[PDB]
Amino acid sequence: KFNKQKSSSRRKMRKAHFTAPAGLRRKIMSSKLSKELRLKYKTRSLPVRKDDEVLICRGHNHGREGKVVKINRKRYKIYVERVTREKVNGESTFIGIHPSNVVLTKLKVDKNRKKILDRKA
Amino acid sequence: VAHNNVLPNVHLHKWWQRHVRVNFSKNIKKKKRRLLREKRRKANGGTPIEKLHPIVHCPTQRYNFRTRLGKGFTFEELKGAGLTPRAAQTIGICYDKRRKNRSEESLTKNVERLLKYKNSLVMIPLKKNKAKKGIGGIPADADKNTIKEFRNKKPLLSIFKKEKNTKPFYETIEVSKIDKEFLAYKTLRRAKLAERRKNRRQQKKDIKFKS
Amino acid sequence: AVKLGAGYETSAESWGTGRAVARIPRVPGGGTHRAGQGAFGNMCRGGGMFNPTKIWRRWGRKVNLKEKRYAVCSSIAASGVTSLVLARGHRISHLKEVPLVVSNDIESLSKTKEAVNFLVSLGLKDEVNRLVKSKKIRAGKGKMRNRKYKIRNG
Amino acid sequence: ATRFKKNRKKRGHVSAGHGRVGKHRKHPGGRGKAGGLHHMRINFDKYHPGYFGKVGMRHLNLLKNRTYCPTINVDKLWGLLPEEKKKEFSENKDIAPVIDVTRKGYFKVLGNGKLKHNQPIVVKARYFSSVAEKKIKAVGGQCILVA
RNA sequence: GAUGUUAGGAGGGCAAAUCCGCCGAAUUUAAGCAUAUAAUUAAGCGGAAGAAAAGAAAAUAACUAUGAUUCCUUUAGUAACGGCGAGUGAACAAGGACCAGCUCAAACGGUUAAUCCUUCGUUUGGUGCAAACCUUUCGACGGAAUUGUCGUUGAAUUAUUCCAUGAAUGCCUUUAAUUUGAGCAAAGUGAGCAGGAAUGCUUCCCCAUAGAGGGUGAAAGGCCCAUAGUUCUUUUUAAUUUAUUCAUUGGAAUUUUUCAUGUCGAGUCGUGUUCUUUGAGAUUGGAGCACUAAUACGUGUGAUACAUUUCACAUAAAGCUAAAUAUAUGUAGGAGACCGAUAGCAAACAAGUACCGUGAGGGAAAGAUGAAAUAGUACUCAGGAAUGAGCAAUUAAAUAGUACCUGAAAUCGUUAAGAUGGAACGGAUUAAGAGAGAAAACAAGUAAAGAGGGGAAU
RNA sequence: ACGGACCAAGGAGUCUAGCAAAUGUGCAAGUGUAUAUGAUUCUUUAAACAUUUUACGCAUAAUUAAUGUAAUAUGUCUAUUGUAGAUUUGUGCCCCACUUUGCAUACAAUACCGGUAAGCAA
RNA sequence: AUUUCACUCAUAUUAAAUAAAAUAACUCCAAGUGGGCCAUUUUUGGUAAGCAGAACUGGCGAUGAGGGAUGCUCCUAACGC
RNA sequence: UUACCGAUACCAAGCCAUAAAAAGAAGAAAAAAUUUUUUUUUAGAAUCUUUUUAUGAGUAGAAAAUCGUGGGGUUUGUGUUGAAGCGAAAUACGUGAGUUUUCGUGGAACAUCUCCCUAGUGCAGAUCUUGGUGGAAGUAGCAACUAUUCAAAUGAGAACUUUGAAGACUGAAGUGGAGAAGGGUUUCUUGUCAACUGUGAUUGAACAAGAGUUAGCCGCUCCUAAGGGAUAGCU
RNA sequence: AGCACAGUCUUAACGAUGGAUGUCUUGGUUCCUACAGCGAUGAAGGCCGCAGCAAAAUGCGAUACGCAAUGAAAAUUGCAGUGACUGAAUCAUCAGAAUGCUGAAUGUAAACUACACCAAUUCCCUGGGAAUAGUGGUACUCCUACAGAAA
Repeated sequence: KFNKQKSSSRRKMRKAHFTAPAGLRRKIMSSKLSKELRLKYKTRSLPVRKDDEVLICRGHNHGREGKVVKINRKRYKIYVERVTREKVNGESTFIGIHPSNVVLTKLKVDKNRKKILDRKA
Repeated sequence: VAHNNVLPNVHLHKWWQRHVRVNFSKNIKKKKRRLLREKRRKANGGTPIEKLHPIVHCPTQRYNFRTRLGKGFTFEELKGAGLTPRAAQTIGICYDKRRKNRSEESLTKNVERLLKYKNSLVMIPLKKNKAKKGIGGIPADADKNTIKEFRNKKPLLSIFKKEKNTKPFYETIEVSKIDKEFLAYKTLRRAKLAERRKNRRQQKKDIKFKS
Repeated sequence: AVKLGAGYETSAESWGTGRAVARIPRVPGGGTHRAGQGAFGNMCRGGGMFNPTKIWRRWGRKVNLKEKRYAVCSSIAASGVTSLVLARGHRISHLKEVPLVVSNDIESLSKTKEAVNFLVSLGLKDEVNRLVKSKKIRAGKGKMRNRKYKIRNG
Repeated sequence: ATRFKKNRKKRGHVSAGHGRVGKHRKHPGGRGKAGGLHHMRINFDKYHPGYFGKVGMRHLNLLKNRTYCPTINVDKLWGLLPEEKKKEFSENKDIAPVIDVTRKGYFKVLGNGKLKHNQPIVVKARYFSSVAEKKIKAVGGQCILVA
């Protein structure tokens, strides 16, 4: 707003969002975390990863929950374990869910994540 | 052409499209050159960015009465103020070696202007707490406590600004003191008629003086 | 303004008597179906507008300073009439007196929660209600030109 | 402003108000002041009589500052000073106002108008008209020459 | 002088919007056209920068005078130029932006070329992991230079200050500004309705120093990025820890006595002539040719040629210089009462692409399924296959099926009704048919029963 | 006589400079704050606001090639003279004739300014 | 000749008649036009012409309606529904 | 001599507009039922209201008042319970540009007439520009190069693919072998038919996947020619 | 099971052709702001190459759709295969390394992958084994030094 250095142009921001490199896309991957999680980790939002556990709260399956299995930053979608959809050909696929429609419930830790939690701390 | 109009003389018979410019960036650059001088005044460190200029009379008979800011004080003005031109350029005094003081009034209007400006100098030390006496007719310098108590006061800019001139257009006279016998129009006509021969006499004065 | 020579960046070929076609300039050459098409012209496809817009249009106006201060004084005076401010669109049926003056402690506080609280307690709950729901997307091509919303004036 | 233009009100009138037989051609009589003395001659002689020819000497380089000389008439002399002081100046017969019109920007004092009878006034001006001096000194005044 | 497969270096070409030189038109206007105008322009040739060029008076003025250049306002469409026709057209003063001034050319070092460059070694310390870089100076060697570099801008003589150090000792703390990169950053995913899906509608709450924008299955301040606001980091630049001594080593600058009243740009100025240029007119500047100066008491301007002469101003024929100024180029940001795929750049796309011309060159057309193809059509039947159909299938939807948003008109097909003797349509007036239609084209109220909606009653 | 096979979309008195007339607006012998400047204005802000006690333009005076000259004229704050003429005053609050006042304007007459003639001209 | 005072020459139908005579007068700005043609009467040149050139008025142009079968100009008559 | 017919002209009346005029800055009327209810109205906008009279062609041309479009401020609205747009329509309004509604389709935005601001603002034409589509019309036409026939195979399908038989042609200056320029993979094998191969097509110089060009002796490379470029100079 | 003549024209409903209209817009345009050149240390431009499957565009240069380093930070995925359970997968930054043939092009040439001359060159370990027909230099003009010859 008051920062004239950065633009508020519709086309500029849309181009930035739709041609963002994956490093910036992983930050748009961010989603809210539940109330208990927010109390514990003192923050409000975090990006997602292939072994987080999430609860979707918008869309045709706004009640389901589960461990997300894969995220792809090109389509801006995440996929949770048991929201599979049957295709016309007759074999199962995954329903893409926007990260903004879900709330985190749990997080996974690894050799990578044992310092992502430290930086987010 | 037709009807009762002024005969046109528009000078647009060349490729005038290339020579059109519109000043959209008027107030933008006004702001920019405001900020430039604000930055300059912040950077020089409390020394005013203006320079002192002489009060000078405008030439020709159209602007005879007016005065303005001239370029530079003359050598004899600076010397009567007790400054060499070289030592005056360094304390915000403009100098030009082209003007000559053609009048006592011209001299003794700028001399006390120079002295009034000189009555406001406050020098600074140079060598890390080694304040000294100076050189060249510039006033002296002060010490640590003075530099801690002087630099944070209000600067004076009216003296840099062109001297306000109050001229009494309106005035009165005793009626008994008027010269009722004068003939101004006759005096003017006589002067115009007699201009030629007085020029002749001046020429002959010069020829005689060349002896 | 449009580009200076927009639509005129080609070759003027108007071989137009005996060809059984209109005398409009044609694009020369072949191989393209651009070749032989009507060249620059007010009527031709990709030909250039009739009077190309120029940046030296009289964009601004010089208004008399005295007229400007007359207008400002007049608007100030008009703001002091209950009927006029009611007619402009403000919901002021519940506030007490139209030349509304408040104490100087309005400046000393800097939370919009109590700003809105003061506005409501002063009798302008309906005015702020009008303002908050006046917000919506405008119609037309303006909203793809960084002009999305249209909000009422409070 | 385009919606108030006259061409808008003849949008479907074929000739756009320029005639069916005369038509609107481009420069049917020439460009600019082309036809002077030949076919614009009636217009030139009826509206700009002395246009052609030349009269007088040449002043090769002018320097108009040399002859710049604003003028003021005598009847405006008492209008320069404020009303209160003119009020207090008309009572006391022992004093007269000295007005230096050069301060107000006037170089020559002209004689048109009427000065108040038996009201002395002193005028300092660079130049004076004969009638101006006569009017000023007829009411007990004086003209002072300045430069 | 030549010559170096000697040592060390430079130039070449691209790029041009602004900028600097040259060269140089015509279309056009004059209602014809020849001077004039277009235009000191376009094209052509050459040369630089982040700006360039101009610039420190051989300047104005005529005044009580101004004081390098550039640019803005104005002077001013004025003085003036011109088949005095069409047209052309400054300068000074004035108000402002900006504002820094300087050095080569002669004197003296001639009881010491005192100057400059090349090369090769040592070291004064240091920010940097490093790489490299800033500082460092004893030199020595080889040259250049007397056919002139630097010391000197007068010299010497008295009267006060400035500039550096070598060494030793303690010493790199703290505020503002400016600026790069990083994080932090409020409040709902509450009912209910309708939905494929809210961000919609009612309703209950809240945050705002954040109600700019973008994304999210529909219109979101409270879902996400962000936005207010703040917190560190980075370039420097105003204020800010710490100076102490010792010492000669010079240098310089400010002010009294004498000299010496010096020097000051030559095929240059200037003049004649020719051409061009200018508003410059018995010639504004430039150029070619011919002639060819004076020495500051000179010579050059003072807008009409000339002779005699006063006055004023300046000190040509050598050079440098930052600011204000300009930028149809490149790059990077930010915006708009601009255009919305025949528009906007030629190009929203694989666009200067495909394609055409031997070549110089010319130069398009072409965007949209759906929220999701991680839902792009499975299965069956008939067909050689294309395809079609379904009792089968994704979707909210397939008459959204990839020639896919909507899907007009021209033109064509199917069904129905009607008309039809060398045009067809039409105006005006009805009649007969065929479609639709109740908002004036009748029935307010009344009493009963069935479902509700409100207002006044504690 | 020429253009028009049909349909869709596009398609032509506009922009700037300068002048005048008309009308609206502000101020008024003045009027226009030019460039510029300042201000805890600085998404929105390239606009709005403002101008430490003679910048310039136009107007305020004309005329002459031009040295230049320059508008009743000091009898007095009545401010040229007529003929029509709006408004006003009264007498015969509303019809009429007389007086009273005499805007704008029209038609003339007068002075006075600049230039040119003519006479005189130290 | 001018001026000022007196007297007074229908003015209560109007210094003859009539008059949708002030729908007047004047000023400013500006469009289009500046190829015309026809009819009656007159007339020039021509053998004559739907010919060439003029005068008056009215029309066609710019204009339809009823009639002349038909017809830009003839007759009647000019036009809101 | 009568009567009749016969105009957008004449006369009477109504209505529209234009012009002009006369005048104007707050109180109960009626009906239907049965005193009590009900029903309608009960007005006051100065470019306005009421009333009156006269008048109304029109090219070129001028003006006023209106009707629309893109976009901007202001006001205040409609949208998934379906906006814009489009097709057909309407006991709809206007005189008319148009406006407003209905049904269907459409699936995401749209107005503002409260007042004003703005413009790239209104098409039947310009041998107009671009795109699309017609009648002509299943028509002109598919005409040089003497010429084909029988049987079989393949294939969904054979006059123009293959094989065999025949009849013929090119005919010593050849639709024969090698040829340069030009072309650039058209060559070969295999597969194949969406389009092309102006009829068919299973063929093909089309399409797809792979492969194929071997030099001491053949040429270039070397030499010099008509000549070209450059060097030194000189302009 | 039967009935309509045909053609031409008109109207309505539904379709075909076509791509208008509306709504969309990672595009254009204009203005403002700021910085500004590159090249013999080989530029701009042009060719030729580089991916497992790879034509164009984009990116890159024999280290060839990317190496190293730094910040973020674990996938690439159309299949394959490769990756941690952070110098590893991918982004961003980009200073180090590398940067084919040309092109001012500069050894001579040029519709040639032709021809020279001088150091035969380069790699291995810190003086002994190899690659080899295979690397650098050599334009014109000019400047400062230097050189041996000359009248």
